[PDB]
Amino acid sequence: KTRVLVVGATGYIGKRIVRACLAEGHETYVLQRPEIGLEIEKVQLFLSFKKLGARIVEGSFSDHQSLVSAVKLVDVVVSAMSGVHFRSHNILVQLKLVEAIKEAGNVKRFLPSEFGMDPPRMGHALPPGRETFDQKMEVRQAIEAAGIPYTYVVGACFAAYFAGNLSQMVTLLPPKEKVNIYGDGNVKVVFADEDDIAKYTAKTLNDPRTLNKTVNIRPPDNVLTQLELVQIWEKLTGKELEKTNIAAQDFLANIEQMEIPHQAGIGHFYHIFYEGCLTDHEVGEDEEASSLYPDVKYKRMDDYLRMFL
Amino acid sequence: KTRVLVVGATGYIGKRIVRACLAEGHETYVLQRPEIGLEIEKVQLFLSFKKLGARIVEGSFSDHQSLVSAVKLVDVVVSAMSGVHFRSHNILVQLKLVEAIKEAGNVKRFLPSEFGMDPPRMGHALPPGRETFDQKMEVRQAIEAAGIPYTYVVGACFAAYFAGNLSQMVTLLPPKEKVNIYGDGNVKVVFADEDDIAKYTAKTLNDPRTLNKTVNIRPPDNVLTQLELVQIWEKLTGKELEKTNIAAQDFLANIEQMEIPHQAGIGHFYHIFYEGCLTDHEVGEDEEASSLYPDVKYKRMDDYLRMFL
Ligand SMILES: NC(=O)C1=CN([C@@H]2O[C@H](COP(=O)(O)OP(=O)(O)OC[C@H]3O[C@@H](n4cnc5c(N)ncnc54)[C@H](OP(=O)(O)O)[C@@H]3O)[C@@H](O)[C@H]2O)C=CC1
Ligand SMILES: NC(=O)C1=CN([C@@H]2O[C@H](COP(=O)(O)OP(=O)(O)OC[C@H]3O[C@@H](n4cnc5c(N)ncnc54)[C@H](OP(=O)(O)O)[C@@H]3O)[C@@H](O)[C@H]2O)C=CC1
Ligand SMILES: COc1cc(C[C@@H](CO)[C@H](CO)Cc2ccc(O)c(OC)c2)ccc1O
Ligand SMILES: COc1cc(C[C@@H](CO)[C@H](CO)Cc2ccc(O)c(OC)c2)ccc1O
Repeated sequence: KTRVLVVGATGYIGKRIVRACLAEGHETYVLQRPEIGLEIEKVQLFLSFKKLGARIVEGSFSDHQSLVSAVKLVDVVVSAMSGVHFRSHNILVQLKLVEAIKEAGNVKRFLPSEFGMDPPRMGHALPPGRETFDQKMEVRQAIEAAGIPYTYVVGACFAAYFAGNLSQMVTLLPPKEKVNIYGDGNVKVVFADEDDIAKYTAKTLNDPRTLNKTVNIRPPDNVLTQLELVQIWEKLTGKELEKTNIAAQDFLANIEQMEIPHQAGIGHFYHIFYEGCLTDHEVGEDEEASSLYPDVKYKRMDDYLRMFL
Repeated sequence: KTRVLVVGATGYIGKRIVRACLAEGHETYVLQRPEIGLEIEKVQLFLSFKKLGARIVEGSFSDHQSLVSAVKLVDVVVSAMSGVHFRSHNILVQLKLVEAIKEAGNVKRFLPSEFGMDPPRMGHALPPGRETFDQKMEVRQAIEAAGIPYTYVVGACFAAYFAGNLSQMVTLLPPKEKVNIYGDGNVKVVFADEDDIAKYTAKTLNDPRTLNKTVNIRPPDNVLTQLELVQIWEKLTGKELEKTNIAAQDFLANIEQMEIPHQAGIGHFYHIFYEGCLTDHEVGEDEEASSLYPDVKYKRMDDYLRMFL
């Protein structure tokens, strides 16, 4: 039975990872930091984790030995550290965790906070959005310099942020009458339900086939253009939306005058929806999660959109 | 089937009330405001309410006619509007809801955001903590000046904020070694698990016995002094905490130099734990929730504190 520590256990994807590790059968440990003692929602999330069988490990990123003590308890460490300018962007805090893992010596595998665009492919990304990928690469460099075995989980847009809203970044809900189509809307994007991402993560973290590999989440039925996604919604509702196409030059106009977190998100969106960075390269079945774990009946985007009806 | 609209449905007590209403069998509507369309945890709470059978109603407090249209759908309105300086004290925003209910004309009963100390009894409370009770009284005055039938739910500390921390304000968890005892710690306080508060609310909102009444949540086994609460924890852990008694004047010293939210919390804590405002008066069985609704097997504080072990 694999012992797993989740760092970032109350995060958006982190809490789903915790639940998936428990459902998968791992002996699941969660890092409870003292710094969140007055955040009721985080405190009660940890209580709900206990009720499911998780074990609470106290530790703080400002207490190096507490980190060393925590990772000594487990076989596998999964980090779900924050990495969005709109929420918080603390990817480099994981360097402290890498050091602790190096000192401890017992960790068979480390999964850093990846779960998105594939950082080594983003060398030409727009600033400031490119900071996300630069920092994740710095964490990759530290892992590999330390000889820590790893799995990098990448490649799919979170469904809540990109599918549930028909990729309109101004809201998280489907639009009522009008929709913006980015470019011709014929660039393929990868969408995945975050619960499937979590389940794939829990299955891969002790899979010999993905040791020291990048694992892509590219479920075939969820590789869709934005227009195909919109058309699903039109069919489910029986109502055509009024579409306005946004050319690339207009999408990026006056970016320098927007707030940093919005510039970052605009830049990421551009790489995904105008440059097709999630589909602009092939990946083999031995490095794709839905082929690797075919017992995961992943949620397709029509069933995902059905929850908004 | 009573039709209920919950306003403040993603709130701390509000989400619990939505679930208690659904479990009770009410036809449960929830106000989804457009202003929270970019708050992922709220959006997904609404998705979770839909899955349980709640009906989504769209409206905004800046759109008076949307409020009128929303309350026209239901028999009963429950408001769980925020009311804590540390988390956004917006009690008076409810006046716009009262005005919409007045215009709509069909609402059989309104429960405003009470759920705490009994505001008419707090006329001598310390500033700025008295603002909570002053603003709730203004809402009561507007309800009654509009002729809207009402039920006011009062009288119990939320267990997460006052029991699970042994009433230490700096945290939401029991202390490891030391505990402050406020005064002699022999002043009776009322504690209630918030799921129970939500269940009593769901049961009372269509109870002819509580039309135009104040309903007290005062479960007899949960009327405890702070020392009794601490002794419950000591019995569960097997170990005694080192106790330091804090005299009233030392608790209040230099209150004027604290940030305003902390000043409010100190003042509220003072009335409860030093003046005994939740237990310094008696209430009848026909106005107390545990007698009115004996089938609610309310959680006692030993069972509550066990989830922290
Ligand atoms: N479309 C996609 O593919 C998406 C990809 N992502 C990526 O997923 C990963 C996780 O992102 P997300 O779920 O939104 O993260 P969150 O913003 O939910 O934060 C995750 C956790 O990071 C911890 N955290 C934040 N700051 C600190 C700090 N200074 N010190 C210690 N811990 C801290 C907290 O852990 P704790 O629980 O202990 O409090 C927090 O819960 C990132 O790499 C992100 O880039 C995210 C959104 C979209
Ligand atoms: N020990 C006790 O007895 C306690 C008593 N209370 C009392 O409980 C009641 C609810 O408190 P609590 O659950 O902490 O509230 P929250 O802080 O969780 O907020 C509740 C809801 O208020 C809505 N809200 C906040 N600001 C606005 C605004 N400008 N306009 C419209 N809606 C707004 C939101 O509704 P939405 O869901 O639509 O976004 C929010 O979810 C209060 O009266 C409080 O005093 C609370 C703490 C302890
Ligand atoms: C696919 O890979 C990634 C994707 C992301 C998405 C981030 C980008 O900043 C944010 C949300 O956190 C998306 C977002 C931005 C603005 C919006 O108005 C918006 O509306 C819902 C959604 C981050 C990291 C990744 O590796
Ligand atoms: C019993 O009646 C009420 C009680 C309350 C509790 C409020 C008071 O501000 C807050 C939480 O929201 C309590 C709190 C304050 C500071 C803290 O450090 C703290 O540690 C957990 C807890 C509000 C309204 C009421 O009518």
